[PDB]
Amino acid sequence: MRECISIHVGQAGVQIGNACWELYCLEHGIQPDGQMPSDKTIGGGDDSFNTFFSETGAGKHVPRAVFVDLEPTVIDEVRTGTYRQLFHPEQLITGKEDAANNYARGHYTIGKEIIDLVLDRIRKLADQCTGLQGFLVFHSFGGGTGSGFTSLLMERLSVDYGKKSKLEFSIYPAPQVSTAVVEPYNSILTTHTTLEHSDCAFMVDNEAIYDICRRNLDIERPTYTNLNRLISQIVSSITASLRFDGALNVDLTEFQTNLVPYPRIHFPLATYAPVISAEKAYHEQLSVAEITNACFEPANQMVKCDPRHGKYMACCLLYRGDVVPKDVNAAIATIKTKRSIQFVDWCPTGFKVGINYQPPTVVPGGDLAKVQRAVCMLSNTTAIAEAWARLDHKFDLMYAKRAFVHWYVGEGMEEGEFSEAREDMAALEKDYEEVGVDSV
Amino acid sequence: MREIVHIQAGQCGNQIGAKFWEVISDEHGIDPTGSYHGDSDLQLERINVYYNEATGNKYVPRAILVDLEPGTMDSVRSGPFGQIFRPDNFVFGQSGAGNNWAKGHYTEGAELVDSVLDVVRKESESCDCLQGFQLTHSLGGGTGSGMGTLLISKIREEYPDRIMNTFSVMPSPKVSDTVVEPYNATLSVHQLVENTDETYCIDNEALYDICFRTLKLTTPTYGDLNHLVSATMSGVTTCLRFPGQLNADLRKLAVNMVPFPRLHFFMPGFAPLTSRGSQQYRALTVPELTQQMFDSKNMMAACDPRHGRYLTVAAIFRGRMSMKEVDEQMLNVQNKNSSYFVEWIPNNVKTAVCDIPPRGLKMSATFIGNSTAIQELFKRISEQFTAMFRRKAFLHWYTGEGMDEMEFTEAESNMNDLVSEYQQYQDAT
Amino acid sequence: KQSSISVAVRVRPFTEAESNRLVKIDNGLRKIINVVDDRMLIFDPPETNPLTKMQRNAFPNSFKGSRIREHRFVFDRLFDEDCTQDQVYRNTTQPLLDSVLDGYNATVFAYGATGCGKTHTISGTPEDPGVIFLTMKELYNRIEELKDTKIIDISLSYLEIYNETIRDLLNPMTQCKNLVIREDANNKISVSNLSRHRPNSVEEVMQLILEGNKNRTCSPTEANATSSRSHAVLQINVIQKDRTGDITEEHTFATLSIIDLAGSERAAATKNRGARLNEGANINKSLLALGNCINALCDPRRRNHVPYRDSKLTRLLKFSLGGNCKTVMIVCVSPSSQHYDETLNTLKYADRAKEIKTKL
Ligand SMILES: CC(=O)O[C@H]1C(=O)[C@@]2(C)[C@H]([C@H](OC(=O)c3ccccc3)[C@]3(O)C[C@H](OC(=O)[C@H](O)[C@@H](NC(=O)c4ccccc4)c4ccccc4)C(C)=C1C3(C)C)[C@]1(OC(C)=O)CO[C@@H]1C[C@@H]2O
Ligand SMILES: Nc1nc2c(ncn2[C@@H]2O[C@H](COP(=O)(O)OP(=O)(O)OP(=O)(O)O)[C@@H](O)[C@H]2O)c(=O)[nH]1
Ligand SMILES: Nc1ncnc2c1ncn2[C@@H]1O[C@H](COP(=O)(O)OP(=O)(O)NP(=O)(O)O)[C@@H](O)[C@H]1O
Ligand SMILES: Nc1nc2c(ncn2[C@@H]2O[C@H](COP(=O)(O)OP(=O)(O)O)[C@@H](O)[C@H]2O)c(=O)[nH]1
Ligand SMILES: [Mg+2]
Repeated sequence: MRECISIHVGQAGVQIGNACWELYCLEHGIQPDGQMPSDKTIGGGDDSFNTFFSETGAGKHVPRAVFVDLEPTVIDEVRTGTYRQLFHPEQLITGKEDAANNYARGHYTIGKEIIDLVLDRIRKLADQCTGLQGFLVFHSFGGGTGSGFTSLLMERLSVDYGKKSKLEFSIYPAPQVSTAVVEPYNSILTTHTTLEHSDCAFMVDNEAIYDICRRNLDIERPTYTNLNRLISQIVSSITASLRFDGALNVDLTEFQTNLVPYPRIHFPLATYAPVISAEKAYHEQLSVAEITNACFEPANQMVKCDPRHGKYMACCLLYRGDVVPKDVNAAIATIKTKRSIQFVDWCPTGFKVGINYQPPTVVPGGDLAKVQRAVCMLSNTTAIAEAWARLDHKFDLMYAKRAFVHWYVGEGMEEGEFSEAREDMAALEKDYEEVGVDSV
Repeated sequence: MREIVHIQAGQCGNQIGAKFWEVISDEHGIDPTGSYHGDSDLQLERINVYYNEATGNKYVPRAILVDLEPGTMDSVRSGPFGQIFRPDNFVFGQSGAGNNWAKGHYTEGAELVDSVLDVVRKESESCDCLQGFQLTHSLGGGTGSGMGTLLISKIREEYPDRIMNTFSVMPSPKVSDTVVEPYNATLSVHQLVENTDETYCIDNEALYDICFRTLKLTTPTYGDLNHLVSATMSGVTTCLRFPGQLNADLRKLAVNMVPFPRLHFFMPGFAPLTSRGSQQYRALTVPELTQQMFDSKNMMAACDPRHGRYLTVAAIFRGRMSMKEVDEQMLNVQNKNSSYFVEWIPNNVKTAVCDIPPRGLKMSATFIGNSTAIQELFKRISEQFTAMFRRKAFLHWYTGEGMDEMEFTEAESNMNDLVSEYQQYQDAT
Repeated sequence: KQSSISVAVRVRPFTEAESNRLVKIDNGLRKIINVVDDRMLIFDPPETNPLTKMQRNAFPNSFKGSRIREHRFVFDRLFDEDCTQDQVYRNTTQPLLDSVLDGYNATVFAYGATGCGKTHTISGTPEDPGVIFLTMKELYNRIEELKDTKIIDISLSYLEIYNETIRDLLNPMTQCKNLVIREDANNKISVSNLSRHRPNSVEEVMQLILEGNKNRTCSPTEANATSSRSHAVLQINVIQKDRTGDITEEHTFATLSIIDLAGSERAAATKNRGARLNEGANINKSLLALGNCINALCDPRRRNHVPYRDSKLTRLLKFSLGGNCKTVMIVCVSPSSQHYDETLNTLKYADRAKEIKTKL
């Protein structure tokens, strides 16, 4: 089988998960109460939903998810909402306060009081998986829970599993926009978990999605729901090859093999090209070439970084809908003719391509238009280092005076860690500068 | 689940607390008899934060009313919401403090502190998880400052790892209803700087200015000032009681706003304040609220932020609004007013958003600033304190109750050290 | 003008047990500490013999181990494994005996993690007495030498800081609320209700030290069965006046402070937790405050305001760290890899006093 286990940690993770599971239920015909009408109507027995759901004898489809948060508020919103009957009642909550935006509470003091329960539920889920493919972890770098507890959980999962893949879909701090004063500390301290215990980490910036919503969808006042829906579409694109048929199917192992050249360079950039409102869906052809060109536009990147200031190390184009391979080959040739899109000299091939026959499904009340074609581009490039460097500068401004450090050291974290993480981040930056240099 | 214990001390604290409980009961649908007659299921979802459930589907506030005379207790009991409080929580003596810090801290408050702490202990172990405490009082008086500081010390000893807030009414330079305010204020700030995680400084002068200018009231009374303070108090705790896009409990605000342990004196403010007959002339939107929060006239602490730099700010919004708008408005405030924000903190503004606005507004916002301008308040007290302490003006009333001049010198030194620490992070560096 | 604060780091020698436990791989343990000069230290050097195959990858051909863990620390004073306690005593605490005999204050800090060797240094064995014994012995010898033309008087106190509360060690009965710090107008700090003792020789001083150490607030089940959860401050007040000189109402005063610091703690080691989390939090906060104070004092710029009031320990030593007072800091570190992470933290704590950039 082709199972995947989703782990949503913190407020950002849980809300992205709400969007994700809404989308998956709509894609597979599952209703919020968990019942599939197509089973009783057509007859069933010829459907593939095991990647994200487990079927009981009575016909209820329980998602393979584990929602975790150190405060009850967001999960309590989940258990009173439309999807209260979907999830197993074991949605994990600490019966105490949150991490208060500091890594120490999520890692050392308050996070140790649910880690056993979380690992027990992950055990119970994985034992029901015959063909487990990997973990999909959702969190935020800038949060206390989404840094400390995700670090602790991924340490434990690496100790327990090791061989299984682990994919992060994290919300990285924006250059200018922010919603907390101690984001640089939490995000720097999260470098170890996302560099040593992950296998492919996808980073997303709220400012980039805000600009995408403004420019493309014509939404001057987007809230977090639109961001979560767009991220959900990206995750649906990544995991579509495990659920539907296609001319070229790309599972997680093939994708990682083609995209990760060395064990440490596993921080690609995602891009969903045909983000278009219904009004602009007309007046546009939305051909394969146009969407592939839109992928490489710097304005459409989901991280505030300029790909023109770096060299692409690898690319993976995952197409959905009415796409023929020859159109993709023509588009890739057009991209290779362009000079602004520079590839390293040691990856002459460059492009991994997958094609799927299932077009994207539109959520009612959503912003994206109904499109016959879609593509998700996952690009391993050296420009992403810029997004790190800015963050490091913020850290260097606060740690010089040891501001806000007493909160961290008063919850079981030694001071030297603040330096150590920074050093690790610097080392990572050096690697990203040492791979783009051309061969002698 | 995140229970707060509210303690009222002195006349000012008791009156602010009575108005605050009226406001919170209206917010949660609790009637004066203690029954729930709301219209939405969110009010009862987190009622345990401020209330305990009594048998007949009743809700008793988790409040403790303290004083050294029974007049204010009689006033609160006879008020509209006097019958909602637990009678055992009313703790009072018979001999007052007489506007003396020593009486309410050494002689007449020391006798009553055991009873008050017994009630506090009873109200603490009945909670599934205690978030922290919440004291309302004034520093310019006797029993307020004295018993509040004593209870702060003893609760901090008993519950060292729990949040302790304090909504303390500073004395003002212009408004002065008491002659010995500087001594009491200095002796109380000596205790608050060491045993509190958040101290929300409030001044009667700033509240009167808000009433005269923003609200255009002709004859403001203490009810209106208590109304403003209660609005801020309700706003601070909004994310512990209602859902939102960005949740921020008290500890998160403390972590974001307190760069160093002793810099925890905050200026509060409430955004949508407008005069009746001038509400149809404005569009209640996020930019208007943001412009009103950072205006010098909207602060409740009687300090000019233009005479200093913001170490940190926290904006707690309530209502349906887009996160993009809030993020750009905060970035615009910081970029346009870069001179009033420290350079060695890149983002100075913690942001929280709650999905349920107050009852009659489509949106609202609470401002909590940590700036160096608060320095000025302490400076003013010193300028009075020394002028009274160089000659030992009204000092025998304090030394007669076992105090020494060493305590006065220590308090003055600590307050000047706090002033120096705030002044350190003001100039460009 | 000059650096009154001086940092001394001491490297202990492998114990025969450890020297034969896992160093056999060399013929797993390795000397992560390398000593090059009296002011130079290399942490985690790339001195392993079978190592070329690793930088075959670290260079731009296989990015799996490109991280560089070699650190280069510089300190005012460094003691290798071969140096004995006499050199440490001469080069760290002996000059302070002059200043206290001259009139100025003096301070000694002792820091390290478990197994670092701090006890051997400060306390030592009866055959090999520690630094404290030598200091007090020479102090009393100097007093006997200056018995003519001057009279000296020695007062001893020994307190501990635990959970930001003071606790007399020589008079355990006194309650904490009674012990309060007081700043006189003479720029002197005195703790109320201190049990001051007048020992007559170094034997009595050591006897008082063991009597106090019997009472220290320790707890078991940590890497060491008798780990310390408090900062122990021993104060020796020297008050002297001319014997046959001018009989005037003026006698000169000085203090020698010796502070044994509790080691920093990472809750990750703790599992069951409880009040020990509170103890660790207080210890870590106090160490952070002390580091901030020392760094500000060394820095010419930030010392317009030094955060003395952030902890009781720094508040007590307000007039024992500045320009006039001479401060020394003995930081004992281990070379075994078994204590790798902890040692790094220790090496990072000492470095903060003066961030001497060794890239030059
Ligand atoms: C026509 C209209 O929109 O009515 C408003 C109103 O006119 C204005 C002027 C209200 C009004 O407030 C005042 O007149 C006032 C006077 C002195 C001091 C403080 C307020 C209002 O009374 C106040 C009242 O506010 C509330 O109901 C809030 O929930 C408030 N709670 C209470 O006022 C309250 C007090 C005692 C018992 C029950 C409720 C609150 C505020 C913050 C946090 C929690 C609750 C509102 C909507 C109005 C009136 C009625 C005219 C204002 O009040 C607030 C706190 O928002 C004053 O300026 C604002 C903006 C409003 O436009
Ligand atoms: N894209 C997106 N980002 C979100 C969402 N909710 C929160 N965030 C981001 O999360 C960052 C802060 O981290 P939080 O999610 O609040 O941390 P937390 O998970 O609540 O952990 P605690 O602090 O312990 O409560 C902010 O910068 C937000 O931009 C969301 O719904 N969508
Ligand atoms: N500097 C040193 N010179 C010689 N032997 C040493 C030295 N440091 C430690 N040892 C030896 O190694 C043993 C273990 O170190 P030890 O001095 O007992 O640690 P400790 O000081 O008790 N640890 P801690 O109090 O947490 O700093 C000692 O008992 C000595 O036998
Ligand atoms: N906001 C408000 N302030 C008050 C009130 N009553 C008194 N004050 C202020 O508090 C000061 C008197 O302190 P008070 O609380 O009466 O002293 P206490 O009785 O010993 O606690 C005066 O300077 C007033 O400015 C009130 O009802 N509301
Ligand atoms: Mg949260």
